[PDB]
Amino acid sequence: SFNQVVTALERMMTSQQRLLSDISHELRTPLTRLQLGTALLRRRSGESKELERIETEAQRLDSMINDLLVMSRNQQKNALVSETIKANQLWSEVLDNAAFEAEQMGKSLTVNFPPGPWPLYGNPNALESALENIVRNALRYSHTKIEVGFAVDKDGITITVDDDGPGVSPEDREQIFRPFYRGLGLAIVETAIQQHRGWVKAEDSPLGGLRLVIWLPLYKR
Amino acid sequence: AAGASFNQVVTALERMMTSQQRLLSDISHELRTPLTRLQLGTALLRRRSGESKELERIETEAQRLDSMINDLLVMSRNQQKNALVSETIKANQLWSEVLDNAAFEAEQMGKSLTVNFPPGPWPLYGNPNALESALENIVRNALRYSHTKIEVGFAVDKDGITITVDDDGPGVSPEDREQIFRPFYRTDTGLGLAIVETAIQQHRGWVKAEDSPLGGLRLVIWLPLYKR
Ligand SMILES: Nc1ncnc2c1ncn2[C@@H]1O[C@H](COP(=O)(O)OP(=O)(O)O)[C@@H](O)[C@H]1O
Repeated sequence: SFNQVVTALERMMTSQQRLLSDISHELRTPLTRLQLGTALLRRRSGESKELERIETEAQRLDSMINDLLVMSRNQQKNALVSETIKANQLWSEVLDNAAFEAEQMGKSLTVNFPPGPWPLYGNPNALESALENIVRNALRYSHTKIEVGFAVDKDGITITVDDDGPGVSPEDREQIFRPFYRGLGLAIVETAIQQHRGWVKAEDSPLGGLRLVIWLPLYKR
Repeated sequence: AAGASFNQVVTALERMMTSQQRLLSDISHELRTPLTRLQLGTALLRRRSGESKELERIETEAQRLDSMINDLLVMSRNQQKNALVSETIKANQLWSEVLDNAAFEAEQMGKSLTVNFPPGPWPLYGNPNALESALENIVRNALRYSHTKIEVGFAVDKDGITITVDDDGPGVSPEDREQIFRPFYRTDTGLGLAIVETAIQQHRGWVKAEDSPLGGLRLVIWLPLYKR
């Protein structure tokens, strides 16, 4: 029955993925026809700003569908692949690359309260890229400075990212999380952190901009 | 700790599923952004250059996609809530309520549902919510398209249960029989048989559409029995 349960859980998941790859094939059915259509028009007639725009909007859609497949598969990679990991070990490189990128922009990143050997359970690549996006995003709004701080209590780690940028109005605070924001978006992070039983909140930064608060629970055996 | 390690994995996959629920509804919301840009692009090209077989085709493929995005946005809301648990279950317990609500809905429409061959205490292993909503959609369908009557029949052998749903409605042409199972497919949301086909194939069973002796469409669900 251990095998029976394993085989059952595999089929729950493979069927979810089948349904998704079948929706994407059905969305691509007219999309490929559209792309074949522009291709024939491009050869028959000339190239134009309009035809260029139609062709790039077609790619933009196919890319989104392609992200939907991958990001779905990755959420499975994330639930099945997980381990006990220390706060300082996990995000040290993240903060080091980020410190260098600020130095290049002429800006200054400061880790006032550094992470310690604090137990976390979960996908390391997921949590690595979670803070990485918040930190890349804080390098955008910020005029000159960014500040990262780590806190720990009996319940969990609290990561706080602050910028001296323009920030966000009280109304827009709750509505700062949706994808394809033009890192990628900020809803990837919300999903990623809620996947690890944590939460994310946006606030007024004492620096003048926006304060991003990531909370994750500590790992207890 | 033998089952404590299972709960933890189940809870993880539960959170994994609800995160894939969100991701889908968010992609679908974002898909109308480039589509409108594409439609304003063809519109300007129609104005600049002339009208052509190509431009006509691109414009109709854009509509076809828009429709799908709408269907995807509706079947983003009302997601398949609280699934993922497989268990041993008896056929009669499983679909009793399904057939009872369905018998009442027919009575309201002035139509008549008949369970000629009822389900028995037959062993099944799998997600109950998945199998309940599988037949539920097939009967939802058969209630809508039928003119006056619907017939449900259960059969069992050493290999498995065979559920047959028949309606006196218009039915489907020989060509569209397999096509009605595809996502967004409609003969004229189209995600009904898409979901049923997945739910059955998941339980290593099968679904087929045929000519009904009642005059409409015959839907055949075959599931295997659970052996201890
Ligand atoms: N009982 C039926 N009789 C005739 N046509 C049917 C029947 N059931 C389904 N169809 C056709 O197959 C299509 C696909 O079915 P389905 O996936 O369940 O979509 P929907 O959610 O609109 O019912 C329907 O839109 C309809 O054209």
